[PDB]
Amino acid sequence: ETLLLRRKFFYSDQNVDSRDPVQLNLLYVQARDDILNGSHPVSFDKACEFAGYQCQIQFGPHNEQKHKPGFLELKDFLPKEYIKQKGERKIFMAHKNCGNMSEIEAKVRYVKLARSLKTYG
Repeated sequence: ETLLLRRKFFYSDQNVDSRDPVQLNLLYVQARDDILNGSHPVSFDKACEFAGYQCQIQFGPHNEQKHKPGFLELKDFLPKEYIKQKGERKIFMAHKNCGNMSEIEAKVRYVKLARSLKTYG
């Protein structure tokens, strides 16, 4: 009848790059641009994260009264598809999750994240 079998359970991001922040920054930037470009229809929630993190990685979680979800440039941060929706209150939410994560630790996940949306199949 049939003699086949499918199975694939493994996920080990790049470590030879993770270490190097340069290659991580190059990816982080591209990842962001990719979003701004509007080529990868990432989940609103996801894209939200990136933004929230961007601000974080941008300045840092070492703020609250100054760092506002408005001051941000969702227009120069999120793609039109989002601009229209104007998901601000959403951004903040992400930050809440981030909390006070390292600027690098955030950048790392960022690349991975952007590397999570684009799946192969």
